[PDB]
Amino acid sequence: ARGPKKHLKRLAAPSHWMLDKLSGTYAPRPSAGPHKLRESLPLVVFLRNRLKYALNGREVKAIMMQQHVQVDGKVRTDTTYPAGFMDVITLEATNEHFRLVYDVKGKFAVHRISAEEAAYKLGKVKKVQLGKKGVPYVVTHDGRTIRYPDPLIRANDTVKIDLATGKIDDFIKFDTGRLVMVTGGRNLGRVGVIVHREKHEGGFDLVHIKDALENTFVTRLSNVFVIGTEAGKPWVSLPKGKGIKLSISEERDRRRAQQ
Amino acid sequence: GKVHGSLARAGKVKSQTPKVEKQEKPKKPQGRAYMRLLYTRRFVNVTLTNGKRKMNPSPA
Amino acid sequence: GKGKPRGLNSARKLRVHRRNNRWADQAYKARLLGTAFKSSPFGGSSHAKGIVLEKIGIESKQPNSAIRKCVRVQLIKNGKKVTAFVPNDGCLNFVDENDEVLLAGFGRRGKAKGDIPGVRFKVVKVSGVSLLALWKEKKEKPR
Amino acid sequence: STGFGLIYQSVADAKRFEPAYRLVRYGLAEKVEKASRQQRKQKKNRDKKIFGTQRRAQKRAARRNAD
Amino acid sequence: PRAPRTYSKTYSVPKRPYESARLDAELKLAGEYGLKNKREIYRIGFQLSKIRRAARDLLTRDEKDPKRLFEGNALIRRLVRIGVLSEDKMKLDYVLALKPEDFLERRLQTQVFKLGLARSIHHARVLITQRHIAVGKQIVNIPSFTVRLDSQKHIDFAHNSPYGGGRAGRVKRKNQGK
RNA sequence: AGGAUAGUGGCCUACCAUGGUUUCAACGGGUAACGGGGAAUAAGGGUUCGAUUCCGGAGAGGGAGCCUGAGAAACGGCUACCACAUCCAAGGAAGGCAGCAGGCGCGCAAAUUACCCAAUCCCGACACGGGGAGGUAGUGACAAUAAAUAACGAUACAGGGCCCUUUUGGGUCUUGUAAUUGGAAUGAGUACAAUGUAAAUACCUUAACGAGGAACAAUUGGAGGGCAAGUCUGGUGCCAGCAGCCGCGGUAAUUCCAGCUCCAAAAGCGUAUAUUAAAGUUGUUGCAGUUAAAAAGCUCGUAGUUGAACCUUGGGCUUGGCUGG
Ligand SMILES: [Mg+2]
Ligand SMILES: [Mg+2]
Ligand SMILES: [Mg+2]
Ligand SMILES: [Mg+2]
Ligand SMILES: [Mg+2]
Ligand SMILES: [Mg+2]
Ligand SMILES: [Mg+2]
Ligand SMILES: [Mg+2]
Ligand SMILES: [Mg+2]
Ligand SMILES: [Mg+2]
Ligand SMILES: [Mg+2]
Ligand SMILES: [Mg+2]
Ligand SMILES: [Mg+2]
Ligand SMILES: [Mg+2]
Ligand SMILES: [Mg+2]
Ligand SMILES: [Mg+2]
Ligand SMILES: [Mg+2]
Ligand SMILES: [Mg+2]
Ligand SMILES: [Mg+2]
Ligand SMILES: [Mg+2]
Ligand SMILES: [Mg+2]
Ligand SMILES: [Mg+2]
Ligand SMILES: [Mg+2]
Ligand SMILES: [Mg+2]
Ligand SMILES: [Mg+2]
Ligand SMILES: [Mg+2]
Ligand SMILES: [Mg+2]
Ligand SMILES: [Mg+2]
Ligand SMILES: [Mg+2]
Ligand SMILES: [Mg+2]
Ligand SMILES: [Mg+2]
Ligand SMILES: [Mg+2]
Ligand SMILES: [Mg+2]
Ligand SMILES: [Mg+2]
Ligand SMILES: [Mg+2]
Ligand SMILES: [Mg+2]
Ligand SMILES: [Mg+2]
Ligand SMILES: [Mg+2]
Ligand SMILES: [Mg+2]
Ligand SMILES: [Mg+2]
Ligand SMILES: [Mg+2]
Ligand SMILES: [Mg+2]
Ligand SMILES: [Mg+2]
Ligand SMILES: [Mg+2]
Ligand SMILES: [Mg+2]
Ligand SMILES: [Mg+2]
Ligand SMILES: [Mg+2]
Ligand SMILES: [Mg+2]
Ligand SMILES: [Mg+2]
Repeated sequence: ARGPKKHLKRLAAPSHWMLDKLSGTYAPRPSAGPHKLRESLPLVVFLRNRLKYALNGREVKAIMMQQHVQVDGKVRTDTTYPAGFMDVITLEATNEHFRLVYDVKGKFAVHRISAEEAAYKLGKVKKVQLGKKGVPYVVTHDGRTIRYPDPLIRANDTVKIDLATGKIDDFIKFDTGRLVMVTGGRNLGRVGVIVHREKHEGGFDLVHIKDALENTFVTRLSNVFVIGTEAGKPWVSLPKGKGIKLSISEERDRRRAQQ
Repeated sequence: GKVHGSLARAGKVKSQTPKVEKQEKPKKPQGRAYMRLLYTRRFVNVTLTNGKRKMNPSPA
Repeated sequence: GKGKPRGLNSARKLRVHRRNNRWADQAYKARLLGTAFKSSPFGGSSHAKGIVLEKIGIESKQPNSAIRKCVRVQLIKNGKKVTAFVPNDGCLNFVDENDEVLLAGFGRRGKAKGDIPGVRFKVVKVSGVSLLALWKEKKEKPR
Repeated sequence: STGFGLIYQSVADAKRFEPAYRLVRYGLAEKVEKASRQQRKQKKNRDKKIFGTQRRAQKRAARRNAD
Repeated sequence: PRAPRTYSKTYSVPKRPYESARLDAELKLAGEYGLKNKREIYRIGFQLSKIRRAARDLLTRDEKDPKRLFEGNALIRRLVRIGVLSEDKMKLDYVLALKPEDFLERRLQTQVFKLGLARSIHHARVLITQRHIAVGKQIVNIPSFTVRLDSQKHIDFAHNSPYGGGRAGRVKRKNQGK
């Protein structure tokens, strides 16, 4: 079509943004960045639709042009910057630190974290290979390139990023029993431990995950993010709900008792 | 089939119909009021002739 | 065995046989052959404008005896000539030669109605003014 | 009635982070006076036909019309 | 362009236009509830016709089915909430037994007349349309406003109405002011 | 094997084989054919539609060829030809609304040459500029929602309802009639004003004004049947006309033209065309083929469709989760 698209129709935007139909014709098209278009959250949506700090798109640009917003310890002024899973957003004017972790309803939760926890992040290792001059490197889920990794680190593992120097503190090998959050599919946001990894050469490997309520679901390996060395030991603070999916009848019962 | 004929008699009956003006009668009620009028007329003051019920009885 | 195949793998025979036999439905033939597009004087439209050629009058069919007062109209869109009935007592006097009339069908969907022979259309408007408005003296003909 | 309200820490802060039309409502600013959109667009397209300075363009156009 | 805005029809007409049994039943039913026209009767029948369709689908499912339990209880609860269904008939078999007069009982027009605030049902509609009746602290001028059970006790004259402690109306002010 | 491409590849070339598709419908023709998400109708099964708010594709009068660039065979870029077509001082020059608005033509068929970047977003060197993208208003009975056009009294007069009662005569409370009588209530409209908005309009609130024939006056179709509602009155007299169909009209026409009355739906109602259900009149569910339409004159026969029965059963032992009670 003669070139890249630059617009995003409101109806064609990712559904987890929870945008309303009648507010306009278009939706924010996320810029190119560390995270994929379909799996990101532009900062305009976060500052106006989620926190409701800004009343409109003019105000979110005013906020970011005064150098308030930092992503992963660096000031960002791109209103459509594609923030994604495990990214850290810092607003030192409000003294708030957020981490983008999926909640069990499939959306990006407003998950506040402590300043101590905001000093690092986790990244899923996509590939390990040798660069020029024979230097090995690791590519994380947010496009980071870390040189000289621990030689035991392989793909589908999770590394702990120092997030100020970009180095690896330590890692978690992908194996049975590791704590996992699902980052894709209809089981998105659920948290459990690996029960069984089912291999399919030439196809898609499937992972069996057990919920804290001993509910079992299956999802693709590309949607699996290792977040802990074992059950009940996540390396980052989980959002409210701890990633356990309840049925609608259970949710109705819980809501009745709460109110 | 054969098609032809004199056109001189077009509008014959309507032209020679004697013009009669409408008597300036009371307006009928509109909307909910008209439904109220019809309901009573058919279920409150019934005008049946011992099983012979007519909406528009001609004078006879 | 009811004279038609019943096997679970005989869907092609069933599909082709039904497809062949819907051609016996004349309603179906006209939709796919496009006969309204090709043969109908209106070309498939509901209405069509035209110019009045002459006032003539059509004798009714038996056992009725009357002069159905019609006009000869040449359609603007394709130049075809059709006969159109002029409804109501005396509305032929509202229609003159070389007037622009809006036509519509008689409602029998391509067949003649009643005792009127060979007429499938009726006059709706003349000179851009409704014939009913002229008949009830709601409007006057612009002339 | 229901509405929305903002309170700034100072008038200076308010004048910086406010839309122009609200300051005009409160009398804190003057409505900017500009030509209509038709005039601005027509003038922009008229200037598109001139390469270089306007002074050079009108002097050269003037030279052609020896009148 | 902008996303389309959804809309739908809220009634359906009978298949046979002329039927003395249905015409007499409708007029008898319109006269009892002071309805403006037959469309207000078609509207109740339309939404009741689709209530039955929803109930039939759940009734074909096995008992203790998750969808039947969740949506069936919610539909019953909603019907109990507006006072159409009695508290002792929450079985989804009495839902099929509902009748249009059950729905017309819960209209604002019916409740104003039945609470004694009006002389007749036709006085109720004009009182509603003329901004005299308030539910809670909110003026409601829609006769078809369906009264909830918890809103039933809060139907009274508007606080700014001549009949409910407000000032005298336009007509009285012109007479007593001369 | 090479060339070319960003790259695979008969994509192209050289040399060489004779292959490739097809009754499981190739190839060709038609399409009043852009595909899909979806729309109408729908017991089920279905039938019809999808130019059009989103996604993908294609095009910028018709072809073809290119420059720049990461990206275009781009057309609000160029080059050339064809068809249209503009100015000219006659030497020459300049074009592309299937962008917005608007005009002509075409037609049964579709709105303003309006305001603005305030919202939604996009572009740029960018906190600032630009955006007929977009938003706002205008026209707008395309469709959709809610919903006025009156309500209540008082008397009169009648009937029922009761009661004082045998009826009689009354007291008296529920309806119906009132050119038979009132005082209340309100928004349509208008309006200070505030709100609304970029600025307005409108909406929403709200002073003052704003309803008796409350002329602030509801219409569209019908009244033989189908199909609800006239054997009323006048006119015409196989004429005029009505009539989807059956039929009506020749001097009291239940059908025409009118008046009265009545019926149906109502801010909507009628007509034309298409389509769906009704249609078990396309039938897989689920039609018919002696005589209503319909078994090839008779056998053979390829593809197609369809094809007898049969191979670990029974028994025993423990065994969990649930469902009466
Ligand atoms: Mg990246
Ligand atoms: Mg990053
Ligand atoms: Mg058909
Ligand atoms: Mg006949
Ligand atoms: Mg005309
Ligand atoms: Mg310039
Ligand atoms: Mg310039
Ligand atoms: Mg009746
Ligand atoms: Mg090769
Ligand atoms: Mg190649
Ligand atoms: Mg086409
Ligand atoms: Mg199509
Ligand atoms: Mg069906
Ligand atoms: Mg479509
Ligand atoms: Mg389409
Ligand atoms: Mg077309
Ligand atoms: Mg459309
Ligand atoms: Mg498109
Ligand atoms: Mg193109
Ligand atoms: Mg064109
Ligand atoms: Mg373009
Ligand atoms: Mg081109
Ligand atoms: Mg153009
Ligand atoms: Mg245009
Ligand atoms: Mg139109
Ligand atoms: Mg126009
Ligand atoms: Mg608007
Ligand atoms: Mg009116
Ligand atoms: Mg007004
Ligand atoms: Mg006004
Ligand atoms: Mg203002
Ligand atoms: Mg009428
Ligand atoms: Mg008549
Ligand atoms: Mg009848
Ligand atoms: Mg019939
Ligand atoms: Mg006579
Ligand atoms: Mg007579
Ligand atoms: Mg007579
Ligand atoms: Mg009769
Ligand atoms: Mg008739
Ligand atoms: Mg009605
Ligand atoms: Mg059926
Ligand atoms: Mg047939
Ligand atoms: Mg048969
Ligand atoms: Mg048959
Ligand atoms: Mg025979
Ligand atoms: Mg034989
Ligand atoms: Mg043969
Ligand atoms: Mg077998």
